[PDB]
Amino acid sequence: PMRRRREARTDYHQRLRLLKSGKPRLVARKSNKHVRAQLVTPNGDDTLASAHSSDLAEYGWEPTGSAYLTGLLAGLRAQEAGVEEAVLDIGLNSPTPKVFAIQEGAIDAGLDI
Amino acid sequence: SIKPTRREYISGIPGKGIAQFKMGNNTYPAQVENVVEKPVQIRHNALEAARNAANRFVQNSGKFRIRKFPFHVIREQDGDGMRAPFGKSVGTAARSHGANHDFIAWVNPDPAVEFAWRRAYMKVTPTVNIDSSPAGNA
Amino acid sequence: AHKKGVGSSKNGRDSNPKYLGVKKFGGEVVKAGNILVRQRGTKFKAGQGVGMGRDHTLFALSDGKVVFINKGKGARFISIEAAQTE
Amino acid sequence: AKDGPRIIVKMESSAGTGFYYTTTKNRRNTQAKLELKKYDPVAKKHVVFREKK
Amino acid sequence: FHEMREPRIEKVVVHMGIGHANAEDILGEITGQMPVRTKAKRTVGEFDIREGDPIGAKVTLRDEMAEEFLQTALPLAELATSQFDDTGNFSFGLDVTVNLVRPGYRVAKRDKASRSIPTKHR
RNA sequence: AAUCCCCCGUGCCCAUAGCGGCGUGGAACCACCCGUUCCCAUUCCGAACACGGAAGUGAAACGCGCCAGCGCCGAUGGUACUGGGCGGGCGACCGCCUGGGAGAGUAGGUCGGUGCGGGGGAU
RNA sequence: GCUGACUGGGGCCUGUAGAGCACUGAUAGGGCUAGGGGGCCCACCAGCCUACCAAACCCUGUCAAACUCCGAAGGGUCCCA
RNA sequence: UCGCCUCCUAAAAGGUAACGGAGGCGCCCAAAGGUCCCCUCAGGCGGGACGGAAAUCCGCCGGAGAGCGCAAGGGUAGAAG
RNA sequence: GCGGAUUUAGCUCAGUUGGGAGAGCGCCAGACUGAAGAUCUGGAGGUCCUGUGUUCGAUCCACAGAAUUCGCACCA
Repeated sequence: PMRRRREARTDYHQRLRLLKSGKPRLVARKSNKHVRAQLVTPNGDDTLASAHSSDLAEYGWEPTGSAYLTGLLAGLRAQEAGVEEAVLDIGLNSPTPKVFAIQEGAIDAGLDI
Repeated sequence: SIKPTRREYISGIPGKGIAQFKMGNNTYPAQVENVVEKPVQIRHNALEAARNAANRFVQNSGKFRIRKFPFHVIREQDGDGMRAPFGKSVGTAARSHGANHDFIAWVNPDPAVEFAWRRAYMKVTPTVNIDSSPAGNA
Repeated sequence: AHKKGVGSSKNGRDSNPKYLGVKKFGGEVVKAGNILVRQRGTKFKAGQGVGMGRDHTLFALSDGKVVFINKGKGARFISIEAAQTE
Repeated sequence: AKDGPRIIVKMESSAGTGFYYTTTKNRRNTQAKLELKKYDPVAKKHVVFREKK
Repeated sequence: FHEMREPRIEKVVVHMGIGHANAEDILGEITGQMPVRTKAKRTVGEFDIREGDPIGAKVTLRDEMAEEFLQTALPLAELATSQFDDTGNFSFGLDVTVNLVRPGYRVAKRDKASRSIPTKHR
């Protein structure tokens, strides 16, 4: 096959799905413990720590809120940066109520999503 | 160097009906042997014969290993005259690639065999070269 | 009123695929590269493939057209240097 | 086209009468009388299209 | 680290499958993890040619529920030798197959670095 | 604050990263974990996807490190093929002159290297 | 009106000749092996052994225009001369 | 024997006859269509029901060799699936 | 050498989902007769040509290759 293909679980490709364009893989990356999200925007882009459950201490609000806010937040540190409308990257999972969470994160953030 | 149709389509994948590869015997040293240097769709039958010929003149030790095999085929006459050629098949042969490792007479000391191949030699069809391998023959 | 057998006798016919434009030539939102028609073009150039490496054709405008799995559904952009402020 | 009383019969549809129609080929094959899909008569836009003919 | 090797429930399968509609219902009552799996072939050894028929039934039960069963039914069984086999697994009754699980075990499912299960851990 | 260890998401380089063999690590990390009213969810169980949390643990998927068995890569000189130019056989074909010059064949090589960020860890 | 065959350079294509075996189909000496054998308890025995046929995997070996993990010789084309 | 689809032949762009090689088509599929959601093959090995080729399930191994309506070639699981 | 068609139980014959096969005649047992025969009783019997191939599977579908019988064949 190909590396990722003999392996599995992944679909980094639907990642590509978005890669086409629409601005940035506002990518939610999750490992229950926490979540951390970055921004891969086309052109061998980069990022800007917009959201992580450790850039501001792993509270104790667990999922629900945790994601709510860290999201809103990322959205904002970001607009500070100067973006506008970003594009949703389901790092993985079926936009799990968790992702859902990060998601409204950008949502309310204002982060157009 | 024209050749066969499609080895599953004209005439492709046989058993070239012949007379196998090893008769003769063992040993670690003396390479006693036969190779040639002509170029040709080595004559199935012909060959087969020649070869078993040698066998005939001998019977045992002295590697009568024989490194040849007819695997493609000739064609001609079957239908209306001379213009449009459908295709009758005959002649299974192999490209004797202008010299190469033909058939061996391998063993420590059994000139009986050597001569024998010789025989097989005179036999064969395109002149062929009579010879020795990596050390000589004994 | 019919056809026969045991007479393969059957020519075939034409086609005309290609590497039309070839890599690194005056780019022009046009039939990019071809070996597979109902193509779905892509961005600037391509270089993924069943061999490894990658292709850069120093020419870009909107986009080009591909070859179903041959060549390479471009996407790894390269608008090329000659694409800076006039 | 090639009128084939074979499982291949030409047919078209109407926009509730958005007015005229549009082009389709079909098969008794499965589902007989059945034939509904939506379109856009010169009439306004969209509309319920029944296909039978 | 004996804190390893020494086991922990990993897959028990209970079933049946006649070339044939509800017997599997009987299953149902017996357990709680359905198993509609099509069976095959093409000949008459039981008049089984229809190459394509729902006819294989398999109530998968690992751990938990499989515990309810290992318990409830382990009594009606009666052999306890032989029907023991190699890869650390065994089977008996009108369609029962269980699989031991030494600690190397799990590695085997990985799509990645799928270690060919070292016949020394299992 | 803008020096190195480290893990974490993670990106380029399509096996000099894969295999597997031993090993090391949990504080920190991560997973495994616990449990299942409600989100959402299995054509069957929330095994996977799941929501909510300690304790338990590094076993398992996991990260560096060691190992050449497989595996991958891979040269020098080196042969065939040949671009071109001219000679020898009625011959299938032989040869020479002038740039190009694969694989395979022993060296030998490798068990990643490298992007950006986030957590720490170095007053 | 320097834009042309051509030559130097530089990308970027083809993938015959060659060559090779893991894709495929050949194929020969061979070994492991199980299918047929085949000789032995007569033999539902499915137990025994073994010198003939074999599939398959292995080592030694080979051929291919409609095979190719390999890969030129060269021709192509844009541009720079 | 006259049209079209694939392969070789085309001497490596693209492209050439031949009464040269082989082989398919004058259909279909209202859902193999659109898109969103999830699945990761054949095959081999080992172990059990009705099963002693040839399933059903379970546990390993796997440049995908399965697969795609129909023919060849291309592709390619990241999937067309 | 070209064409068309054919090779099934001993013999003459039948089938186009292909899906899983006889028709009548022959052959062994049972009668009916003192007997045999004609005649009622039962039965037993097939690579559907060789090898392939497409096929879930096709002898009924395809491709070579045997024998079948038939057509054919001129021009000066």
